[PDB]
Amino acid sequence: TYSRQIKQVEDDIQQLLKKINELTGIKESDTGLAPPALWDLAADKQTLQSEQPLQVARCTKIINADSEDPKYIINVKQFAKFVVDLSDQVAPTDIEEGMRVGVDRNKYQIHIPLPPKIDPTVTMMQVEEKPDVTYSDVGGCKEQIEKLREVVETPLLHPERFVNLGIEPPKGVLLFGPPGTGKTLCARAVANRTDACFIRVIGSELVQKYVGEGARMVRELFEMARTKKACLIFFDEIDAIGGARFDDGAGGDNEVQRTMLELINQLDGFDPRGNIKVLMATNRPDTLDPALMRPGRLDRKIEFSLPDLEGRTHIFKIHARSMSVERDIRFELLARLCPNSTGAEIRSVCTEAGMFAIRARRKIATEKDFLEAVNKVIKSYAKFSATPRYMTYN
Amino acid sequence: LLREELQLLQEQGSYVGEVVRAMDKKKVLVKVHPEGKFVVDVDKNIDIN
Amino acid sequence: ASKLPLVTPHTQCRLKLLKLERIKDYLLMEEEFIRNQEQMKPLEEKQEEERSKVDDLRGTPMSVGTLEEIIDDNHAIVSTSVGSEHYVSILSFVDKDLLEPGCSVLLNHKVHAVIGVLMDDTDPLVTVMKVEKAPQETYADIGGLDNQIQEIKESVELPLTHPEYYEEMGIKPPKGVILYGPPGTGKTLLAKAVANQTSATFLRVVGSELIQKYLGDGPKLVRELFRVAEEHAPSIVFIDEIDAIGTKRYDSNSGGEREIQRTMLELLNQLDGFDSRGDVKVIMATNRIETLDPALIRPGRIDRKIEFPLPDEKTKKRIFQIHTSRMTLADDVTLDDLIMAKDDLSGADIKAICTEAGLMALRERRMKVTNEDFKKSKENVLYK
Ligand SMILES: Nc1ncnc2c1ncn2[C@@H]1O[C@H](COP(=O)(O)OP(=O)(O)OP(=O)(O)O)[C@@H](O)[C@H]1O
Ligand SMILES: Nc1ncnc2c1ncn2[C@@H]1O[C@H](COP(=O)(O)OP(=O)(O)OP(=O)(O)O)[C@@H](O)[C@H]1O
Ligand SMILES: [Mg+2]
Ligand SMILES: [Mg+2]
Repeated sequence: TYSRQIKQVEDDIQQLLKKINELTGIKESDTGLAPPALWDLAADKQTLQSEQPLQVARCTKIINADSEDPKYIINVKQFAKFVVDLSDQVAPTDIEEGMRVGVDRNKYQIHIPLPPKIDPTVTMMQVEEKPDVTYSDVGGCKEQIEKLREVVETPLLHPERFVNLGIEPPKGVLLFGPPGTGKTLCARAVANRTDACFIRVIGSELVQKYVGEGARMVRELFEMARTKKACLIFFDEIDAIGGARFDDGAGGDNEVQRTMLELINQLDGFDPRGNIKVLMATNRPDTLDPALMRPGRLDRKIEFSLPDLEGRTHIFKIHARSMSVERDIRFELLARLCPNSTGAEIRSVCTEAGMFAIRARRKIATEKDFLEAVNKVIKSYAKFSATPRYMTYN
Repeated sequence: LLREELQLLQEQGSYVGEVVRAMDKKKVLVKVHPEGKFVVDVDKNIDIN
Repeated sequence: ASKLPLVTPHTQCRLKLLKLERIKDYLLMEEEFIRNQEQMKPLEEKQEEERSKVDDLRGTPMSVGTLEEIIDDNHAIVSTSVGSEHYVSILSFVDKDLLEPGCSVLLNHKVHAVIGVLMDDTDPLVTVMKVEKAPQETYADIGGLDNQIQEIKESVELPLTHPEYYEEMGIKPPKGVILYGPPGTGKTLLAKAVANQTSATFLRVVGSELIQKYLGDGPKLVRELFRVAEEHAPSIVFIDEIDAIGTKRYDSNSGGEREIQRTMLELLNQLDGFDSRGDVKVIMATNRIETLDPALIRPGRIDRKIEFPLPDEKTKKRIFQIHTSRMTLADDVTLDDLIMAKDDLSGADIKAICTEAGLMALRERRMKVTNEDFKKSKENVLYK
């Protein structure tokens, strides 16, 4: 009824928002700064207080000390090296050698110790964040879930049942099978359930251009790993990071093997990782090096194969629990139609079988819609199917 | 003019730079030959276009 | 700026009137609320007084820096352009949220303290691999296929335009789409009509140009590529001719196939990684479907497998009609003799014959295209 009367009384106050919010001050869209209404702590005091008494305190690196006296030996980025001193504010206790310290530009004396270098590409592969994958969602391989989970979390959640019994729990475990079987998807439930540092590693990210370059990245990874008390290190697709040593004639695949040898050394030998648990997963395990496959590094050895019948029916009940369907279908018929089949294929059949109901104008799929999925996904894509030379893992 | 050269030549040297591009509030981003980039100002006698 | 997200009556109602009237009174409250602050606290201008107080803090030689760590109590280690890094402190006008390792910041000339942060001048490659405009005409340009086009809209376009249908079904769209057949069968040509149709950020990459001469530069290029694809929007990543990573060996690659392998491994991660993927679609196309690794082709990585057959002859006449649509055809010709000339001609062949025939007319300055133009034209196009 009041067509313009709602529109302009709308519009003059939608504008009058901005017409006084410019008179507040949010404006002068910047080049990298902050809101003018926020910074006013450093306004009259820290502008000459966090600035004018404050130094630059250029950071350095300690070489070593000497006896009887401080007479410290400093080192900087490019320039020369000095004999330097502490400040009074610090003890000479935590002034150990090979340490970064904040140092004045004039007297060249030590102010505060610093943490060492972390190499932030290693920092990036800390995940910081958990996925949503439930152990309810990897149903069908519950014995593998149990046999893994009894290794992964049970000392971390209960470090007393192993101690008072008097056994040290294992540290290493690989997971392997054909692709799409639930290896990576299974790892996501661990990264879900967990709490500590979950540092993921994909081996092809270690492929470097320089020599020894990934090998130091390994070292740093174990440095910040040894900083944390308990830490879980994830290894995905480790066939890139190493099969074995086979060298003959011109040195082929030399560079990868040395990093693999560093990975051996960081795993076993001379006061090791302690409370750092590892977890590999491959596709084809047959390529892998035997000393890598030595226990003490890769103790638990979990297989992932296809489910028998009931795990498959359970996977039907996993992906199929949340879709509009005919009420009176049965899945055991479909599992009979899927002998050699992964749960990814089961999910793909679920998602295609919905699309059949999406084809004309149906809301819920039927049994024969599922049958329309079966021949296409199973039997029409049967030229590809990707599995059988991975069943033998070649 | 000629006596003035004894004085004005006491002025120090002038840097040479390289514009990447300008930003807001009469400022530009300029990098030296082998020396890092700077966000600096303009004088009044220089137009932004 | 994001003051009220509610529009739901969408009529002439006292609801939508009272909305604004309420927010009218609130915005007048903000106006005369701030109005008294300068009335009884002039004391400054506050529009440039505190602002040029900040600009009187920060010096004009603003050195450009780069982060490498963060200690929360407004000081950190920051790297110089020379490399000799410091341990300066950070200001209060730095709006401490846009601070990530490796970012460009603004430093003092004197104490090199963290003045401000710097917006990053994009990336040369993002624009290079980023497709700007729609290439060409719509799906009506193609003709003859009419089935898999429904497949492509099904997996791609309909998820975009109608996100109601998957939700009433209790389902998500299929992930990976692949295209394979004989060469010159319109494989790229369909993707052009997709790039016409979509509004999403579109990326296109040949499978040939993945390979490098540096070790790991391929997989690094992959990781930053999927970084670019994820960081933008509902994006469409297209790959053409992915077999070329397996077919041809080049001596620019220092590594052999056991670097190509690692490249395909990192890509193989980026299809089916444990990380939250987001809204990126993957369209692939080649002609040698039997050659590559089937591990990339597993469901979970690719859901839809789309073959392109050779054209049948009643579709051929349609393709002739398309490639002869706007041209001044002299009526000397019969297209049906042109259909059965080759039994297995492609859609590239028809357009090659048509365009080359136009070249033959432009040899003789003519405007219409006669029969012998086609007669010697197919001699040029086919037989050599
Ligand atoms: N037991 C299962 N239950 C439900 N879904 C499964 C199961 N196993 C696999 N899937 C499906 O397989 C897809 C891929 O899982 P995952 O990435 O773990 O495969 P994988 O075994 O790690 O092989 P690859 O390393 O090649 O990925 C997931 O999207 C998931 O839907
Ligand atoms: N069905 C068709 N209708 C109209 N034109 C076609 C058809 N098929 C092919 N063409 C013409 O052939 C040209 C080649 O198309 P396109 O490159 O997409 O085929 P392709 O199979 O991708 O080729 P390649 O195998 O070399 O990648 C297109 O520009 C198109 O005009
Ligand atoms: Mg996986
Ligand atoms: Mg093509």
